[PDB]
Amino acid sequence: GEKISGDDIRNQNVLATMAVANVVKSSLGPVGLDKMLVDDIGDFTVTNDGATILSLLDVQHPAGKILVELAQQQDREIGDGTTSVVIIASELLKRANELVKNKIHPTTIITGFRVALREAIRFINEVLSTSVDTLGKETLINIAKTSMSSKIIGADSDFFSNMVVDALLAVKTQNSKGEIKYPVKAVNVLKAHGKSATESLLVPGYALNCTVASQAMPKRIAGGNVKIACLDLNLQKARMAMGVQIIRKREAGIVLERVKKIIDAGAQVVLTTKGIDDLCLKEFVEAKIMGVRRCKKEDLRRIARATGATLVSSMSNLEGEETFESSYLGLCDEVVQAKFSDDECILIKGTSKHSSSSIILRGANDYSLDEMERSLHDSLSVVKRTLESGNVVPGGGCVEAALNIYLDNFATTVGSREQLAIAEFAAALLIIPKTLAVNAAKDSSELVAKLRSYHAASQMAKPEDVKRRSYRNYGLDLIRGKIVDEIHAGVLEPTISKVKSLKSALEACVAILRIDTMITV
Amino acid sequence: GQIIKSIAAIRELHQMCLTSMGPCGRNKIIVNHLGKIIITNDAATMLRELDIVHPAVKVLVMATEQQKIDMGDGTNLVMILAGELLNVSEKLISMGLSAVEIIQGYNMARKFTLKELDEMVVGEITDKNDKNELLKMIKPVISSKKYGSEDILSELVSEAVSHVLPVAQQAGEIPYFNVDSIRVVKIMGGSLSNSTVIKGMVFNREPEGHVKSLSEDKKHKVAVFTCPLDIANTETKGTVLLHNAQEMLDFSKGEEKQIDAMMKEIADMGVECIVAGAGVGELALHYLNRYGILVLKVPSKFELRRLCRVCGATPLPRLGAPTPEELGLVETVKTMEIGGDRVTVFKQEQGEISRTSTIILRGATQNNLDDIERAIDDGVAAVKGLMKPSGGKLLPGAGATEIELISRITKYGERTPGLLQLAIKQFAVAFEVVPRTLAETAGLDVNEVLPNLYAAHNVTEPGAVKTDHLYKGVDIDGESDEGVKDIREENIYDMLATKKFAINVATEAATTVLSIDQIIMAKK
Amino acid sequence: RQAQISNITAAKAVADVIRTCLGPKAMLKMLLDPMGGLVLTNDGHAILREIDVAHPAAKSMLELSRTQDEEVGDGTTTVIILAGEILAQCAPYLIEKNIHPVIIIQALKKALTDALEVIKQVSKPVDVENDAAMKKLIQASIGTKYVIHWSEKMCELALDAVKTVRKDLGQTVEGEPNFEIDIKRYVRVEKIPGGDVLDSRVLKGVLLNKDVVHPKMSRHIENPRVVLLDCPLEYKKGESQTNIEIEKEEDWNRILQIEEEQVQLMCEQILAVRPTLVITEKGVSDLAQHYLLKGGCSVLRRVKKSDNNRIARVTGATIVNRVEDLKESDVGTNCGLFKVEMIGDEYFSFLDKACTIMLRGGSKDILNEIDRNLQDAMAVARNVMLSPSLSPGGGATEMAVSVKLAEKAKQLEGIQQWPYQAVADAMECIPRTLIQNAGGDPIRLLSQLRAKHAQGNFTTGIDGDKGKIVDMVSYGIWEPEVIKQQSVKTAIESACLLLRVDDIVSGV
Repeated sequence: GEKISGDDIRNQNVLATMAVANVVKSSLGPVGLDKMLVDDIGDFTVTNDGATILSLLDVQHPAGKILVELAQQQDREIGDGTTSVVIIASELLKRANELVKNKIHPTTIITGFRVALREAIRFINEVLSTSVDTLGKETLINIAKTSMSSKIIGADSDFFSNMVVDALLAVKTQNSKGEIKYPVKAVNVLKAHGKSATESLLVPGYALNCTVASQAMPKRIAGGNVKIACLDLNLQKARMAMGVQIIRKREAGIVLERVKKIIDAGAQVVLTTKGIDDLCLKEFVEAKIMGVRRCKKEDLRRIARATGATLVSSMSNLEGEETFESSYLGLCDEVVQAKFSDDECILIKGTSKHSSSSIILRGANDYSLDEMERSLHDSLSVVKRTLESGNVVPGGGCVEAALNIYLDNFATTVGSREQLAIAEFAAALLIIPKTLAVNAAKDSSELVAKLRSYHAASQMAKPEDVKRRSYRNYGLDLIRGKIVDEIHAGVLEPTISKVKSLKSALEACVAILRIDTMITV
Repeated sequence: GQIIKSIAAIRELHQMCLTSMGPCGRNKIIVNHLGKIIITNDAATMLRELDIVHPAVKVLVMATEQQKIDMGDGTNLVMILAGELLNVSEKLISMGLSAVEIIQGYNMARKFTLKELDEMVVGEITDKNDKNELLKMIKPVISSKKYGSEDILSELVSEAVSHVLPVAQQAGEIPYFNVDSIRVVKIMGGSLSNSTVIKGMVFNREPEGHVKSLSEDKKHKVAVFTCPLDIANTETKGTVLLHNAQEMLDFSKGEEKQIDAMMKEIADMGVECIVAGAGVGELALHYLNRYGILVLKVPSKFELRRLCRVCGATPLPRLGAPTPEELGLVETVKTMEIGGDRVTVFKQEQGEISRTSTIILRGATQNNLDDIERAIDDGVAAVKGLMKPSGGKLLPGAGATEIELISRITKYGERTPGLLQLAIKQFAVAFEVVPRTLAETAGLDVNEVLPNLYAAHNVTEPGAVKTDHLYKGVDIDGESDEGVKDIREENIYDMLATKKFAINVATEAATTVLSIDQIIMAKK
Repeated sequence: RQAQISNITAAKAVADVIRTCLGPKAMLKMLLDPMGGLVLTNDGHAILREIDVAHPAAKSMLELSRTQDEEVGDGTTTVIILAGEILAQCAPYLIEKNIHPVIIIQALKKALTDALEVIKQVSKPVDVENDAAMKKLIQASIGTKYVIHWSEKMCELALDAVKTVRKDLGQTVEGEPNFEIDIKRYVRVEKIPGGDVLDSRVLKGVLLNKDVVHPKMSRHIENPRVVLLDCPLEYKKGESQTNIEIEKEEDWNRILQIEEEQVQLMCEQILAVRPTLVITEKGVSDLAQHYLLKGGCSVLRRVKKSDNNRIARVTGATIVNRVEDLKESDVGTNCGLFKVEMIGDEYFSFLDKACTIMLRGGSKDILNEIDRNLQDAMAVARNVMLSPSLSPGGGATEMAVSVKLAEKAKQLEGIQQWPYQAVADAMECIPRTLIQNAGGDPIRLLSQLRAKHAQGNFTTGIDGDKGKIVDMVSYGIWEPEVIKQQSVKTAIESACLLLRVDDIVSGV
């Protein structure tokens, strides 16, 4: 087969990654646009995700196939930031090929990257910070505001974000040995027609949508302490089957014993999925026990975790029949019922351990609330993924721009032919904010230049532990076309996503520069 | 579709002129077949040094030369505007609109524009001819040509104009300022700060004599002799020959006493300067050293014309007849070293006011030396435009004129019913090339400066009377800025005589191209 | 920049060819197939499907015509031409002027909202409850067709067909239901040969051709109860391997007893609620006929699965697989008419916003032309119920947007002002295209019509028959607004997607 070597193979590596970078150049960031992939069959597809494009991307080249496995590595683990990794690795190959005329050895270029990579992680760890600015400022509020800007709820999202952030803030619990991991599904959202859309009030606790059936029962009882009994088995008279055409005292005598185990256990709250008959309801009036008919199966499973109870499958277990008193009864403070417009709900507060809450969204009609509830879960998805990792870093180019200036003076402390490789490695990070402003119609030359001017004076007074007008974390907002902090702007990214994206980007760049020969039969 | 390709042929030369107008403009080096390199920033001069292939290009070249001959300024405004009228007319051809109504639409829009030029006049030039008053007219002429020299060359040009102009007011019958009154000379060495203003012609050659300069006496007599210095002989043939050595003593001593006799009568009349247009013999320079007469030789007949209008001298067809009536008078003449070399200049004091002046330029750059020489000539014709035909009226420049006309033309578009509305709307859009050219060549973003220019001349004011600032033009920036700035701060204005004349020429230029649907050529 | 030019020329090349397919004066077209046949019709929907395209932008324009053709009957070529002209007017702005494409895309989103507000002001109110007025609105899609002889009967038949599926309900409590009208599934028709067109009525329900399975049974039931089920009633078999070998002579009676018990046990599951009717999706054996005869219920077999979904609208019975899982909530109570009386020598059944329209005519070939003609006629009447407003036809609505857009864009003073002028020029090409097909001067008739909007109203369009500027309202030319809303919205949305692709990736 043919065998090549010399400067010809080094030029093919730059031309190979140039066409690949142009595919992910316009797809960078949320401002990116969709693209179509046309095969020999004639079919195509429409997607805005650059990760799925690289999977079906057909490129024949030894260095080009390396980026294919690199794109799949970030998708199977982080699943985000694959587009930014290809852009970084593309500029590193273009600047390394220019050093050939300068008689720079490739191993020194590789060694200069490995030394700078370990030292860059230490500098990033210095500017990392947990969630702050909770008092006096607002951070998580602007996250849901930008995500809802494409919906009608975005106009009222300012008042709605205050109820969502305060709720989710307390949902965190130790989990297993202080994990503090937020659940993926929580805070069940209801709907009501009461007043207007802006009149929705936050309920600090669990809220169940149901009625009291007969109103002869008191709506407020057991203020000091109350026990909630979760029973999937109904209290109604048990029949044979819906398909059996039709003993009296036998079927009627079973439900009488099931209620006897209730009033004797001291449970003021009884939940029945299939409802309560009229005979069993009379006994609850004298005992002031509040019954609920037609409970939802998916609601009671979450009540057991919020109230500390346990779902009861059946009372026929073993040879005995009873409700297992005090075993399934949880600790609660008071269950109060407030009169609501249209459908009425039930308020349960002061349980043993809950830490969660329920957001009841009231509006004009259910047609708009159905779109607001689905959009709230999509906006909550961005919030719960950011708060899942306690170590976060501001994005929008704050990582690449702040590190560019730091490596300028730090490259002198190393030297020995490795300073030129560090300077080219730092300057290669300016391509991320550059190409990002292309899809935003903003000028990429002015934004990247003016961003370096603000970060210049930011690191001058940083080691002195004193500052006056100098602030850090200067970001780039392409929506309003102005330079603001990404912490207040609502753009936040985890640290794990940034560390693994930068480390894996250099791993593929080393294997490309080490190939001086291409042998193909 | 050659009418469409004819615009593309001009479009190739259109971008050449787009890089000319504005401070980004640059000279073009052209090497002639004779081994001579002509370098000038002016685009009208370059058209004569370029080989034209398509005959349709010469139509715009002939219209460009008209701007340089009469008003002398605005050649870039005529060529660029005429090229844009073809681009806006190309869309009407594809739309299906006939070129006949397109020509008729420009004639109606031209008459509406000329009537609005009288209402756009801000200030009026009093024609005071003051050194500070001439700084407002000369500044925009030097601007958009050479950067950094606008402050230094402003005082040099304005000072030479006031020297050749007499003291008069409100009189336009007798013309005074000509186009030959300002001559530009160059010398190696020096800088622009050391340059001075001379009230008369400057001679960079050597006096060719032992007398460096004359005295301080008042009213020095200067005589111009076209006949060369030699013994008087027969006009037909008359070659001096020596047959024998006996006649050598008579012919040698005969020419010495004959020349000395003529120089004695000239010195007795008070003539301290002799101008000989032809060669000077060897024995003639010996007698002029003792009499103290400055030796001057001007072989070029073009320089003798401007000299007779200053001192009053007259060329004499003969030699030895110092008629005192035709002699010239100069107050003071001195020989000083300017630029590193000693040269004999020509100046005055009070009387015999010179009608021609010369500015001496100095610099260490050879390329910028010839560029300023061609740039001053463009400023000479600016003074000529101060005469009766709308010399005092002026309009704001820096792209503020073309943008302001957009609101007035579109207002008359819906007022005139019929098919003429298509040509009127495209006539105002064609003026957007001037602000876009200055903004694109300056590196400014089109999405930034251009929308601010439309909002500068168009605002919502709760009232019938205009207010705020209508003087905001196009800014070149180069450092930083927010929005635009007022042009009245830098006092950059355009004369009405230059702008009004450029409209009629540019209108007839694009009219000829659109009217020609067929071109016949033949190989030579 | 070459990729942006290829995206514009791909969609415009398809739109420039179909320019002659717009209007009643649309000129015929001829395509060359490899076979000796050819397409003589001028319908744009049939021509675009037979055209082979290369660049993928033309493929996206074909999928848009398929969706637009399902919503409304006509106006398919209007959306494609309008979406192609926007890219043509924005071609010099995107390339020569070097304008960022998202700026153009963002400006088209702002101009889409302003374009809908202008059409609502030009539109005039119309009464949707008038039966005589709805017949004239449909008549535009009736005349100049084979149904012109039945046009008097077709206007009455198409009126009751629309009135059957539509229901007027509104309030601020649950929101605006928008009447929930679907032509495909709910208005789906079944052509039955024979009968009469005038006598043809629209029955609400599902119509089946299966009669009673018993010779003597009551043909009228006071309160019949429809019950739906999946598993048929018959002798079943084991799910695993079953070996049945009969040797002794007395072993034959064992299978006969089991066969009678398996059928009886399946009927006891239905008799729990004691329904008045029994309907089985699959067939029913003759053994179950005598068991359910004493229970006072009729057996109905051979029922399609697609028809069971529409039965739940007139009944409420939920589809249940196992017979033991049948709920008692599935009763068919409050059924209007049980009459099984035969009509047109075919046994029918009466189950009466979901139904199956029974079509009757002189023959099958007559009903075939009525099929596509009735569906296109109901699309115009459906647009009338979506809002009580009508728009002027002949291009008057297209000109009304361009006039108000140029005047409003001058007061915004922003970067989006330039592409607004390109949109106004694209809005004027739709009526101008009809002018080129009307023989009139496209230069003169365009400037004279635009000047009349500043003086007169916006309802003045162009007539195809005459060819001179005339009023649409006085001469009886009207078009629904829903088509105008779907033509502007879908064309702008499709034009933005074509500018979002700056590179064509080749690969699988």
